[PDB]
Amino acid sequence: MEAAHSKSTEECLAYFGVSETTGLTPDQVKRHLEKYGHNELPAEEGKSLWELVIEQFEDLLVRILLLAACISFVLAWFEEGEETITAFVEPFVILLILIANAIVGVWQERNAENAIEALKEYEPEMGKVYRADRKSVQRIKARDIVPGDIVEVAVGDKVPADIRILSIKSTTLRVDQSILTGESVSVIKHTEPVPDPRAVNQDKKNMLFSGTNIAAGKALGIVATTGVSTEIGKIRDQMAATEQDKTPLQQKLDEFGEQLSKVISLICVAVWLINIGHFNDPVHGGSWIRGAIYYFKIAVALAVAAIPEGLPAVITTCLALGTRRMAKKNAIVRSLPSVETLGCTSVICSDKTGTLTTNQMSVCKMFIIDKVDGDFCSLNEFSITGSTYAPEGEVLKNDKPIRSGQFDGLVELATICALCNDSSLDFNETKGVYEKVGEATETALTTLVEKMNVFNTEVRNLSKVERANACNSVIRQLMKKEFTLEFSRDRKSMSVYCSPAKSSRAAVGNKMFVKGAPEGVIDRCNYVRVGTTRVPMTGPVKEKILSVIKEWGTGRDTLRCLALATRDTPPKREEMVLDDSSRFMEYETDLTFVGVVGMLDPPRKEVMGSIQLCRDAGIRVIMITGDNKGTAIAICRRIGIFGENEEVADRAYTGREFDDLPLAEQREACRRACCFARVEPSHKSKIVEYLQSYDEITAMTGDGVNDAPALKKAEIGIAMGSGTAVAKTASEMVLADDNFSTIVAAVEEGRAIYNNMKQFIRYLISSNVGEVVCIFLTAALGLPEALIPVQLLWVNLVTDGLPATALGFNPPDLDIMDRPPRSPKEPLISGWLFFRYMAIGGYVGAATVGAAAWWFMYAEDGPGVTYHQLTHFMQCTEDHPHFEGLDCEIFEAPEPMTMALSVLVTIEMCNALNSLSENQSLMRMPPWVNIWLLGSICLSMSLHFLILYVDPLPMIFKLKALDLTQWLMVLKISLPVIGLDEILKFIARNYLEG
Ligand SMILES: C/C=C(/C)C(=O)O[C@H]1C(C)=C2[C@H]([C@@H]1OC(=O)CCCCCCC)[C@@](C)(OC(C)=O)C[C@H](OC(=O)CCC)[C@@]1(O)[C@H]2OC(=O)[C@@]1(C)O
Ligand SMILES: Nc1ncnc2c1ncn2[C@@H]1O[C@H](COP(=O)(O)OP(=O)(O)CP(=O)(O)O)[C@@H](O)[C@H]1O
Ligand SMILES: [Mg+2]
Ligand SMILES: [Mg+2]
Ligand code: NA
Repeated sequence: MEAAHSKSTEECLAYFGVSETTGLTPDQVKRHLEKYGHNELPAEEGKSLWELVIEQFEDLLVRILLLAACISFVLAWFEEGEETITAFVEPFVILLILIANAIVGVWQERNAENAIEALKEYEPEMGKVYRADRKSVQRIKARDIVPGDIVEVAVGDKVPADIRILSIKSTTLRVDQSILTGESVSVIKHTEPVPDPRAVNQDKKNMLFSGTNIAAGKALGIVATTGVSTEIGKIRDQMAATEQDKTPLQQKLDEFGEQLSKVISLICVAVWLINIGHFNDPVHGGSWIRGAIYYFKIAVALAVAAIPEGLPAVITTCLALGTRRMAKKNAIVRSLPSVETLGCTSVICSDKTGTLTTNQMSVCKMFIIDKVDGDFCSLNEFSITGSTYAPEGEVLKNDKPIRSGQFDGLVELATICALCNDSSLDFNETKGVYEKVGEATETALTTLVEKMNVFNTEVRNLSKVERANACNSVIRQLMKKEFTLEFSRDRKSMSVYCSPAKSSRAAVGNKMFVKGAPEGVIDRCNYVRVGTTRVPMTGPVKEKILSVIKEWGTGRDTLRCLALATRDTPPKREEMVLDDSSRFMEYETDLTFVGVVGMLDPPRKEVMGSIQLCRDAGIRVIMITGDNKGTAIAICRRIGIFGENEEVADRAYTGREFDDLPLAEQREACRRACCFARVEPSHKSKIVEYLQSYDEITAMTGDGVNDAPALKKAEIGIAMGSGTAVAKTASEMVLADDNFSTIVAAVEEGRAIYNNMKQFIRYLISSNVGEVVCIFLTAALGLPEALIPVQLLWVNLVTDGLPATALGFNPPDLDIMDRPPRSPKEPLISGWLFFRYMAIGGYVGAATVGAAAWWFMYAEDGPGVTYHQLTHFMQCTEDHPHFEGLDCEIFEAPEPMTMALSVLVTIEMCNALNSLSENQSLMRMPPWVNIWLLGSICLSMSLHFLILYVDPLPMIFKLKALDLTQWLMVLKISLPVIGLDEILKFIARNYLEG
């Protein structure tokens, strides 16, 4: 029964055919259980370790790699010779990476919470109901409760389902609904029907929401909905339907996969089309089998050189490091892939209270009526000092300190602030600061009465824990608070019924002290107070009060204004029903206006600046606030969102105004608006949706489960540190300090991290290109394999891994925040850069093949057989080309390979330097610009020698030490790469910029 809040109490019982006294009969329970199912959200989809491991092999690249582990395996088997010490190494190395890859992948899934599963923290195990099969109450499992049965909840209980309250047994019922309505103050529940069938949860004052807590009292009610039909259930379904896309990088990396896999196959075909010359050879002769192994062998190499095996780990390493660095700035990122997307932030939708502002309320102006005499009218405007909650400050008129007591209006003004309040101050012996007890708004009032001290009550003698609520006490001792009519959004005011203290059996003197939003309260005033006297509210004077209020709330003061008033002749105690909030407004009629107080919720001292960085970064900032439209714009102009005098007609909307617009015009509004006030539950989510239709990477804030859907949907959901765990688990980032500026700071870090990743990413893929040139060259030509798998793998995981990781620390640019947000569709490599890496690759393809073929031609220590046509044969099934001399295994000489491997390695340490900057020569930006790079290149070489002299290794890698002569040829072929890049960089600077 979704609409239970709008139905009468008798209507719900009638609807479910149940009696309040007996409860449901076992037949009903059974029948209802089958119609509505159990009261619980569906279980998470169980993903098994097996399935969690099989997924690790879904990526195109880890599949190609696996395939190569097979070909390599098979070959390692059906191979000639007897060296099994290095034979099965190639396949086992590949497999190990595929294993560590799985282990890591699976490891992440074990420890990784999900928002949906976090909601279940709010469903209790048990609940208490009354069923026709037993007189007494019986506590059962929440899972077994059903729509229709009578339930009982008491203070401490966690509501097991969405319940329509039938009767409140205690005196009053208070509920902690924080997780659902964001209301941190417990709210009072009634049993009268709430008329609007379309009322939002906050106004359903006759409902208990599953997952909430009974703050105080005891009540009986009928279950309206259960499971996924509850408020928290509907939130669970919205989240499950929300699908977060893959980050721009992940997508680029995915497209790279398909293509790399598509190129690897075309290079194979090619190597085949270049060896078609074998179809013109006699069937007899030639060791075919020793030719098939050659193709496959290079195929494996083809793949191993094409796949940047170490990239994923570098990215991760760099991301962990940035993350730890962002934490230092209070920005807690939960998803490493989010650091990127965060830098792309196009829009930032932020809540005002506690994020843009401090939520440290302080009254700083107040006014009463000075006198009324016909058309003439004068008010008494005042000012207060002290922005804290501490009773340290003072009232001043025309800037001159006065004593409140000398004015009567202020005595009463102060009475109202003290009595019509549920808040109090408390001095922390520890922090030595006065804390607030209750709503920030009411505490500001409490703080005000202490400063005013209408009765001059000497308090300087009193301690600090006493100074706290001194003047208040004085006022409480004067009037007796008989009861209070809670605040409610419909009437936007609250009041307390009071009777004098020192008074015997009397039927006169009772008063009501009303406080609330000015327009509503002032409208219910038929009288204005002047000191101690009273006269009829006149059109004019009502304008005077209203204009000042408009000035304080709409003007630069951006003050939250409150009208204070009294009902001199309130109704008789017995003539009031303190059960139907709906009658509270009438009770607060025929009032007497006493004055206004305007408090300030100050903007964080860093937001103005952060708002400016956003404008500089081309990032739009949208404010979402509970304030009315006028004050919301005023605050927006104040913190810089809007210009002091710019037109914002169609750039700020209220929830109501927004709903009235047709879908088409709502979408349009969302591209222009920077201010949303009085926004509905479904709005944050709709705004995100509209923003995404314009392809903007959105950042949205929130803290309760009710914000969870929106947070999940926004590219970057931002949760408050002080918010719920659900909001946190549903978000990409958590603000440890709740501060808006912490967001902007995180965005810049996000831009700097990616610029670096772009460098080490292009660096790594750049080599993989060269490696694949060498393999294709050393094949289409038919030369001895220049480089082999086990070697390449070391270069891509260790040799090139270090420089890459160091690259992640390149200093960031200065105008990092003077540039607009990066387009997600922006490729990492294209245009001239593509050509640059095209050439560089062709170069590394030669520099390797050459240094290998060099040692087989013009090299001393090696077959100085120049032009000996290594091409001619690798069969030696003839030995004819070489008359005298029995030796055909020097083709496998490890000396040349070392030349290729040292060339690669050397060039990559060089290319790592060509990476410090995309287009700046090493002239303007020297290698020492990143000391971590240098130190990293020093470590990569010390590791190169490590595998050259430490016996166990040189064999495994098929390597041998080099001559100081040869090492020079390595340099004479590597070091030039830098000049090559410099020419290319140069060409891009002064011949393609503009
Ligand atoms: C990794 C190694 C190699 C050799 C590879 O196949 O890279 C290609 C490839 C798949 C792309 C290319 C390589 O393309 C070529 O070399 C063109 C064909 C001629 C090959 C002849 C070989 C003898 C990248 C690497 O290189 C250069 C130097 O042009 C740049 C870029 O890559 C990126 O932007 C990186 C994405 C994370 C991609 O065009 C990319 O495809 C895409 O979808 C992109 C957008 O991704
Ligand atoms: N305890 C209280 N007593 C009387 N009036 C109050 C009040 N708290 C707020 N008001 C008045 O009611 C109007 C606001 O309604 P509400 O209190 O729900 O909004 P808000 O400004 O507190 C944001 P949120 O609803 O998100 O907490 C305020 O602008 C103020 O004038
Ligand atoms: Mg409020
Ligand atoms: Mg919230
Ligand atoms: Na999200």
